[PDB]
Amino acid sequence: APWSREAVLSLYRALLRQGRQLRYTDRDFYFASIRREFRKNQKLEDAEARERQLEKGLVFLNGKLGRII
Amino acid sequence: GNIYRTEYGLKVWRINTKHNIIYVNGSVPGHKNCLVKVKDSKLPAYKDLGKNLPFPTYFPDGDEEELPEDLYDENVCQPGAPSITFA
Amino acid sequence: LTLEGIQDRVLYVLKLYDKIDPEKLSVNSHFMKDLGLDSLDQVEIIMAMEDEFGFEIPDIDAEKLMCPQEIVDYIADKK
Amino acid sequence: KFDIDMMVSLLRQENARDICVIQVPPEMRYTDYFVIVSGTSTRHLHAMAFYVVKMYKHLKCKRDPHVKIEGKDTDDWLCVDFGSMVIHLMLPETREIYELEKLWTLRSYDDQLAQIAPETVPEDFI
Amino acid sequence: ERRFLSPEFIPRRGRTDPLKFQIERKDMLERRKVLHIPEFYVGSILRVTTADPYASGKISQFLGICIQRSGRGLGATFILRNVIEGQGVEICFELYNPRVQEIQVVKLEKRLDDSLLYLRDALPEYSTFDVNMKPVVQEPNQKVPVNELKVKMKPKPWSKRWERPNFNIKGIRFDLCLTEQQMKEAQKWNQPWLEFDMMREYDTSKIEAAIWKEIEASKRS
Amino acid sequence: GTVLDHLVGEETMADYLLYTLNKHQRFGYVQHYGLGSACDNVERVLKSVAVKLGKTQKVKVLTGTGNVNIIQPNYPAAARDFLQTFRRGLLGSVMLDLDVLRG
Amino acid sequence: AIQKMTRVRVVDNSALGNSPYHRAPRCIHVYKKNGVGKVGDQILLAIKGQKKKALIVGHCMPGPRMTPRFDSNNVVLIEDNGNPVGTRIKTPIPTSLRKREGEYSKVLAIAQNFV
Ligand SMILES: *P(=O)(O)OCC(C)(C)[C@@H](O)C(=O)NCCC(=O)NCCSC(=O)CCCCCCCCC
Ligand SMILES: [Mg+2]
Repeated sequence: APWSREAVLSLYRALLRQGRQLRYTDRDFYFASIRREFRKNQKLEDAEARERQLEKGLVFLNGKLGRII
Repeated sequence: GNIYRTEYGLKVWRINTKHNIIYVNGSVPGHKNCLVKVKDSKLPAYKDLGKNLPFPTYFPDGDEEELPEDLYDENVCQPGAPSITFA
Repeated sequence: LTLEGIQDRVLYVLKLYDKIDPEKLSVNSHFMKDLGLDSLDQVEIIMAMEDEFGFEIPDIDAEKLMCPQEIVDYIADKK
Repeated sequence: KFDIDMMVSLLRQENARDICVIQVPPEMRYTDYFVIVSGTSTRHLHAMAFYVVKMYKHLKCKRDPHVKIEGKDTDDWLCVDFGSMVIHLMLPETREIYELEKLWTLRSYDDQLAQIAPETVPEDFI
Repeated sequence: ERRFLSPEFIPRRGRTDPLKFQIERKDMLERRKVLHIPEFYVGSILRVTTADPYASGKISQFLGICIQRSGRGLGATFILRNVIEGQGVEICFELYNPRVQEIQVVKLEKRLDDSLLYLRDALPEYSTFDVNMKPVVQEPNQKVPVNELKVKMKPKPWSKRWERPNFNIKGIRFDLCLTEQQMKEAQKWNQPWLEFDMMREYDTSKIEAAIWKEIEASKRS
Repeated sequence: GTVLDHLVGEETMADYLLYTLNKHQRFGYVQHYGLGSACDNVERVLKSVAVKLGKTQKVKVLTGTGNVNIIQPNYPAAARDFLQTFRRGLLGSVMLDLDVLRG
Repeated sequence: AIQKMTRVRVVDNSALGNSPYHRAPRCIHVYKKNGVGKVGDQILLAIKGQKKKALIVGHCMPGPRMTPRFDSNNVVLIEDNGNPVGTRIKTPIPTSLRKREGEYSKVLAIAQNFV
């Protein structure tokens, strides 16, 4: 249904990498937020919302509009 | 109309020495090409500000140094100055 | 390096996890049926072990890990 | 020097749960550092704001303009706007209601924003 | 060989002493030798980059179609209009304001009318432009292209009665929005004597020569 | 009808009338207007009424480019006709003090 | 610009501001001495049978140079204490609320675009 399940897992692990590499923010809240977001985002079954969310996750990972450190 | 009126509290932003021109702040009474009488401000809040002003007047002939073409203000951005970047 | 050190460090880091129930934590502990874990949870387990023991674990082989026995074997033969 | 490091250090003693800091690029034309902080109570929010503004006034920068506390009558939300850093104190409920982190990370790619139509104009009837 | 003089260099008719014009032109040239002001007309797409005083001096950009060039001297202004997020915006930029970092002519064109103020009442498609559009190359030593676009208007009422002869608008398809009776009624305000009144014409040929001499002397200096 | 309808607004009175009809479970209006089924969306009910009795009004809406005149169903006229029908009593007997009498 | 009995357009995503009849709320009081509302002023609206305070973000009337002029009179709803009723703003708003003195940081934070 999504662009790629491997792509989803790679995006999630890269977000975890960025959270670990971050300095100012809080690991607990960052990890809880991303985990809750993924849990609420999964199981949608339409796959168009999920490909849009994959695109938005790619944009967030790139961080050309705003980066949280 | 057509009566004498006075405006108080107008400052000088720029002076052109070559053309003998004063750049007074704001608007002044009268039409264009009219004669206006200018003197130091009479307001009590601006009294005793003529310590550095020429006294009794400026004498270019006896002056040791030649004045710049345009005397600006500290806040005035000169036309030749680069584009202003704020902080 | 100690092989039992790798083994018990993996066992300890798996015990450190909270959501999963530490009921049958063996080398052949099947995450999908014994613990009911999904891909996100197993990747979370991969991160939880890598943060304190790793720095050379790629996803291309972590996605098919599925067991602490594989964890120990991969760490031992990579080191 | 009064910087983002100073802000986070002053919030650590302030017991600032969930300190989120976002670096705003010059494209967004707003500020440099956007900070969201969750406190335990309105009194905690007021104390944190008072402490940070007191430290800012007492530390340095006699030239730059003073900063006013913004949102005193608002118990749930409070804001302070420094020269280039903006800080928002808000309870977790208010953060959930207005989740700003996704808004300021994804410009126009936010959930709420997607759920809201960009622009619509009513047409005629039959 | 086409040599273009900016409109604000031509003063309005009046009794003002020429010395004021001379000094204002000197300041204009001194500002222009620092900030390059490109040649553009009403209907040309412009991207203006400025600095925001109360946003920590951050650089800002705005793109829009020029619909009006008004003012004189240092006070010259031009209005840029765009449609952003389905919402019309217009900004009246000042040419000689030091806040303006740069001005770029994305697309140089000329329209059938002196002012495009009727774009407010026209359809949003004729004023909606992409913000990130690539500037289009202009051939050197080429006549400025003229755009003969005839926009379509929204149903009346409008902001102003653009059909009346005083406006003298030729970039509107009046035959698609008005009836012949309405056109004939609007014709009642025509003033055929006004165009032939030869005492209200302003002669600028004797002034543009001096303006160009001053500009070239300043550039040489 | 003791007070002036316009001083309160026809839309809210129509909404309250629909609410009371739904609470009393009479549903005279659906069969009177040939409506599909019992509804509680006041705007949809008024649109159906305006379709039924052919009323269209042109109004100005606020868009991002300016003011636009559009033809839409005459909701005020539909609400007024609904209220007049209720007051004449074609929609059945009603009791507006049922809840306060019950307690 | 905006004064009493003047129709305004609600720009945030508030459910109260969402009108199913496409009817526009109109101001009934301006919280200024002279009753004329410019950008950043606070007014009162009679919207959906409710009196709600609102903050004007952009107006059609021309203003100072370099300040954007909008083709519609825009407003955002505010509570009695300052917390905005809506959650986000889609249409761009002027940045001059930063310069102007008032409780604007919440609206600037929930805004998306600037002009
Ligand atoms: P696994 O193989 O068991 O997983 C499969 C699952 C996840 C169960 C799928 O079948 C599924 O249900 N959905 C697939 C993906 C999906 O639903 N949505 C895509 C998520 S994209 C995303 O998360 C966007 C990132 C934005 C970052 C915001 C974080 C804010 C931090 C401040
Ligand atoms: Mg008008």
